[PDB]
Amino acid sequence: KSDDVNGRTKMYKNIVDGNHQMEPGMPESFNVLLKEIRSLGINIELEDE
Amino acid sequence: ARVTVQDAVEKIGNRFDLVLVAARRARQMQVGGKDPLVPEENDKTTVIALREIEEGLINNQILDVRERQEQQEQEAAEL
Amino acid sequence: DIVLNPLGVPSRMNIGQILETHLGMAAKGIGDKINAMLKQQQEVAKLREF
Amino acid sequence: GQNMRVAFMPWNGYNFEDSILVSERVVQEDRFTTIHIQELACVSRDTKL
Amino acid sequence: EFDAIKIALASPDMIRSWSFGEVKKPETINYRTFKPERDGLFCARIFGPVKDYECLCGKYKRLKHRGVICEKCGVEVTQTKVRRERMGHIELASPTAHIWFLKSLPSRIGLLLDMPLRDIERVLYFESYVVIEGGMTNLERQQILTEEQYLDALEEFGDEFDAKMGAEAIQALLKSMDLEQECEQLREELNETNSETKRKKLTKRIKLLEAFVQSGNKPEWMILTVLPVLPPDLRPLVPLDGGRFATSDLNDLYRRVINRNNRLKRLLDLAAPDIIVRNEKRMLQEAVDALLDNGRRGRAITGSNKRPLKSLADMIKGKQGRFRQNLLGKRVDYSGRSVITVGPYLRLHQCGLPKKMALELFKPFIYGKLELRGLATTIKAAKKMVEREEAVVWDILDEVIREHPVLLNRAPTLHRLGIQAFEPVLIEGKAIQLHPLVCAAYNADFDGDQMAVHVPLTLEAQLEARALMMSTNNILSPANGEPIIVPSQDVVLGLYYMTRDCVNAKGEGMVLTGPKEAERLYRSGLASLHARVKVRITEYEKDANGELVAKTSLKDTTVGRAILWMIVPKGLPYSIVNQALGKKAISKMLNTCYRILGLKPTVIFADQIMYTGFAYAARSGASVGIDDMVIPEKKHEIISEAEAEVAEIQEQFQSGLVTAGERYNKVIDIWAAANDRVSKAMMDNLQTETVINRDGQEEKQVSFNSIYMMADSGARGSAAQIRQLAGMRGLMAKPDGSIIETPITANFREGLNVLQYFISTHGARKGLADTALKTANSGYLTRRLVDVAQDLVVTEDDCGTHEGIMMTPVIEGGDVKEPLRDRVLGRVTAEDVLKPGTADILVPRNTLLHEQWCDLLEENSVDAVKVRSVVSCDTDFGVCAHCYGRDLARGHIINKGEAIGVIAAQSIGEPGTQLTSSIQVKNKGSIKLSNVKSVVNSSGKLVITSRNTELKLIDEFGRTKESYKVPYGAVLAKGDGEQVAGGETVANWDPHGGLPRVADLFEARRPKEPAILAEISGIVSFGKETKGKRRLVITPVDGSDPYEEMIPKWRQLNVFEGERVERGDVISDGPEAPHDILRLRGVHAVTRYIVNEVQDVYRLQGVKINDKHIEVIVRQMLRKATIVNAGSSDVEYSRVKIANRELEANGKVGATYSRDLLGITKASLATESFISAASFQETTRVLTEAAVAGKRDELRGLKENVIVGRLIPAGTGYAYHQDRMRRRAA
Ligand SMILES: [Mg+2]
Ligand SMILES: [Zn+2]
Ligand SMILES: [Zn+2]
Repeated sequence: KSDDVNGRTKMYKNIVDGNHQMEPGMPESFNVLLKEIRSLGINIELEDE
Repeated sequence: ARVTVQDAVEKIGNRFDLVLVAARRARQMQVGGKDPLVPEENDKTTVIALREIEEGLINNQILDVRERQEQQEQEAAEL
Repeated sequence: DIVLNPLGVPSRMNIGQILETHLGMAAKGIGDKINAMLKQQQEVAKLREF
Repeated sequence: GQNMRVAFMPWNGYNFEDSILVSERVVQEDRFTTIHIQELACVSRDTKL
Repeated sequence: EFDAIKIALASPDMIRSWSFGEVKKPETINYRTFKPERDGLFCARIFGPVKDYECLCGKYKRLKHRGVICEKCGVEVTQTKVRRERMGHIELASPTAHIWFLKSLPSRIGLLLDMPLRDIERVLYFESYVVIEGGMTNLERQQILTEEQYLDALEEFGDEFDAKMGAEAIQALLKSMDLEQECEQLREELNETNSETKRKKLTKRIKLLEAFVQSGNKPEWMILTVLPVLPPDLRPLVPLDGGRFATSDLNDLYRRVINRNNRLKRLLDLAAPDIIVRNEKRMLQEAVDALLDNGRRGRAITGSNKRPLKSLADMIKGKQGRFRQNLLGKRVDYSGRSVITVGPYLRLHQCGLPKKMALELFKPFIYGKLELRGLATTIKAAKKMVEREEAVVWDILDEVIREHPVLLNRAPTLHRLGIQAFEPVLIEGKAIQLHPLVCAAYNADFDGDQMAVHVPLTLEAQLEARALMMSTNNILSPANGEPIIVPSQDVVLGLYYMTRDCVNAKGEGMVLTGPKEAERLYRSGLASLHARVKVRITEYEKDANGELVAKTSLKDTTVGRAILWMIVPKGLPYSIVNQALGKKAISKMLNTCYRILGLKPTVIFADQIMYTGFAYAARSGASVGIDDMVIPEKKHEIISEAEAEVAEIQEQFQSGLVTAGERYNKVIDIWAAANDRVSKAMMDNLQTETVINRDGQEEKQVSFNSIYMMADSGARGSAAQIRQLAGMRGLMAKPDGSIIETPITANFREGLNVLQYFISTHGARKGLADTALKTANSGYLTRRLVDVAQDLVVTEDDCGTHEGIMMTPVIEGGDVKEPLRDRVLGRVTAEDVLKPGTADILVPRNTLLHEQWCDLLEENSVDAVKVRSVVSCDTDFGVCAHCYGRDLARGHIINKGEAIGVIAAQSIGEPGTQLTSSIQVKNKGSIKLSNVKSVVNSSGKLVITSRNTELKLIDEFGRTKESYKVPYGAVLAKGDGEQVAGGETVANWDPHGGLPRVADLFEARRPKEPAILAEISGIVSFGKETKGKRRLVITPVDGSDPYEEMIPKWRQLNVFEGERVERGDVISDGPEAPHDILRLRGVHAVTRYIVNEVQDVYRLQGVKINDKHIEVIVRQMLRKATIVNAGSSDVEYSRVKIANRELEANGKVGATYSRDLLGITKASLATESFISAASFQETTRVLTEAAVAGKRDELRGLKENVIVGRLIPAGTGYAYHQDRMRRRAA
């Protein structure tokens, strides 16, 4: 309902198909936070699947 | 208009596993993969799942058996 | 016109509504007679007299 | 404001906490029908195209 | 797709890794084409294309040729969204230190060389040189020098002697430094030399060294050689209305850095002097540091605006912005808000939702359900169908709402009940209907308050809103077992009105068949409602094996209570409807209903009670008028009497018989004792006011005054407001607290005069502001609580400890405040509790002490129960279900997965918004002294000699129902173990808080006047004369005797010199320090202290919270510890407790521990997860530190998950995490 550029679209396209099921992704605010931290002299990363 | 799920919890009293199991079953009835086990008195899949839980004819174990059956069912159609 | 809650006075003192209601009831009761004597078109004597 | 004939008495909890219970006669005589004036303007301005 | 978040140092090459280009020209969009410039801050070639799947040049537009860098511009035609992922870098000319690694309190570059900060800051500003790698010369490897010092220094040693100035020097010093050899040397300096001074910084410098190596990142990276730039989409330049462009401050700062770096390079190739280039280097450092963190050097302002521009780090921390206003709290779709109103007709599970609101909300459901039923060709057509408001779509909406729960939220969310799920009820208009029974839990009124609605999407969120959040599932609060659903104003008033009786009601004393006939009498208008009529009523009571048996018979009652009996459920008897039925009575009736018949019956009972209440309270008249207030005709006298009682005191002070602060109390006491007269004048005249003839005999009964019934029912009017209503309202005091010798003398009915209203105005202002400005205080407290709690969840089945805290009733002073049954109910036993006779079993080792065992232990004289707690539980990164208890919206054991930390923090945070001679034994029994030394004197009676002395009362049962303290040298008249009569005075002597309080209690703050403690038994002794303070030696008995201390002589003592005093004795008076309570006593004593103290401030006013919650906070406060020895081992308590005990299972020796006491804000500081810390704590610091250490977060907790947007490892998320984590790492 807030972030996840794909989450909003997928949920909306599902709600009309009679299927009430979310496909959670990654909150865009958090990717922006990763940018703002990594643009500094700080290196933040993610590891395994 | 399901108001209280007290008896529905009594079968699996964990208050959360109830939601997980009822969601699996509600999917089965909503995202077309199965049929209802209780006369659907216009009740939404959300409530019908809880009713199946109440009657004691649906839970984690029973659904785990049914899905396991359909696992081999999907392999008995490829010669 | 409006129906308030009596329980809403005795907590927050606010007793002004209590007496505003009584004085207003009287102030409208006088207008009742004014309007009656205006509708009954009695005369200009009772008007001043009251 | 306006002159309203008030009567302190409960009424089936319709006023329960601080809510107010008003007669239909009031809303009929248009004695509280306040008028409003919104001001919405359109702006045709030069664009990149 | 990920299960680990790591943070490490950014290397000058790892930066060039991400960067997709080197921004050279400090430019932007062109000026006339609005197009990005080559190598600028928005260069499409460096970052990304302007349009979607289109190049800047315009040669490649089709979506076909995607991966290709058009040789025209170098812009790879791709998704324009990539302009948000496209990093960049800048080739800085002169080296530049990262401000974060130099300005943070533990200055990273600072103690990385043991070099004081004021030195490096002088080196950076080019105000002093510094030696580097001298080898064998007159100078060291790290030494400072000035202009004239560097002048005749290169001549002495041209080679082998290097000494630079500025950032180059700091960097090259960090490059040639050995973070390995130096470490091996700092090991012995901590080994031999004593004197904490030799161990202050060393014990923290060795750690920085070894961690700097273990992580892997090198010290040279402390200096940014390459500055990474931010994608242009995170700092847009987008246009706006009117043509004006809206940009970010990040741009201005970046542009500045680029300008100055370019200027420096131009000088370096233009052959400029040093006075110019050294100024340029400092300007560059200034701009870079202000770009990373603006407000630590000089607060570089922005352009035309005077306000300082916001830098990078500023876009992360603070309550505003990221991490607090973005990742923990965001706005959400599928929601709304509106002004809420009444709605009695609604059931306790449903709420009225405005029609148009539902339409707009469920738009996505409506469209699909329409296109499915063959009513809309495609989605677009369904949109127009609902946009036209065609008739069919209303029925469609009614079909989609049907069993689809929604969520309602009240603006301040104190406890969990602030958000509750209801079943939609379509309604006309625009107002939101709310159920009155829930207004208490929500803590909302109908004076204009607004509430927000939220529509679930997944089938899960729809089930959790039915089996977890639904209204009828949350009846009894988790904080205290008392139901949160109790009748409010009108309901209790109607019921109390029915359950009344006067004496002479129309047709009283007769008999009827039952409720049917009694109602036939009332409605017909033949009988009254308050008649004392006695009738027959069948009271069902399931007995003897669980079989329902209806025993019908006649009882004494009223026509009204018998009618109300028609609502009462089956199992409940008739004794519940035989009283005045006040609020405090209706509530307990409903409670017994709940724990007799179950949830399902209690719900319908509450709904019925509400409907009937409102109806009757309405038709009872039940109003208020000016005449209702009964001004006591004695008022006039009672006033003038006490008004002249000061006329003698005035002359007493005018002559000199009493001084100022002496006749002040002479006025205050006569006025306070005269106010009871005027207050009781209307009271005893209003509690028996109505006078009627019983059958023909005049008699007075409980008055029927409109104002008074509202009090005796507890509906609205309390007691004090009555003394204010009819009589004068007290005396006010100025902010000083100087109560004025000029009380109010007029009441509210008569009307206050000008003079009297001023002091009322101050009182009003103090109340108003003190309550308004207190909002943030309580909010802050509960916020820090939740930040100390979250990660604490119920996971383990059973820990396996018999430890248990020792539960004893509060009994203090006169009478008990809270019996043992309450502080033991629903908990778990630690050791088998027996009858007063030894070797018995009243209860086994550990069992749920539900109501049954409560009654059973109440039968016996056992007033001491050993109950397991959360403060003591063998569990790693969690708690075991048994140690916690059971308390919830159900009486069952706490489930495996509910996050008890958050609910406890809320259970303490919601009640926060409400806060701001001799002895005479009562009961009969036997005097039982405790811990007292006595001696016979002249009178022959007994006298106390020990300061501390407890006075228990061993009755014929063997329990304690009295506990008094008596000071030194008391008068005793019985002795220890002596019989007493009905209140015999056995004691005599000569006697010669709020929310800021609980804040201190939790923060473990050191008291202002501490009290020393004993460390061992033995006779105490004095020592050296008064030098600065004083001395005091400890004389143990058998073991070693090296203990002593210095206690100032300016601080009086209490302990006896030639007397044995065990450890933890009162060496002085004054408050007590919890840190000193952990060491000399233990882990259970301190928690038993904090709970007993914090419970008092809440016990003062009408607040009740089970000790369990506060126990969870105490347990979170001692999660850290200090190690005594080293042992066979190579801090956190759980981690070392498992890691050393696994080798202690092995024959290898273990290492001892010592619990440390960290406040709720100091414990929330240190946490395994660094992200959760940097979420609320000082982000800028937390990240710097957890970055040099290369710390690695696996999130394992709540806030971190809600940050990355994942199912929280608790509750419904704990089951998913169960199934995942099981096969994970295995
Ligand atoms: Mg309000
Ligand atoms: Zn091109
Ligand atoms: Zn435990």
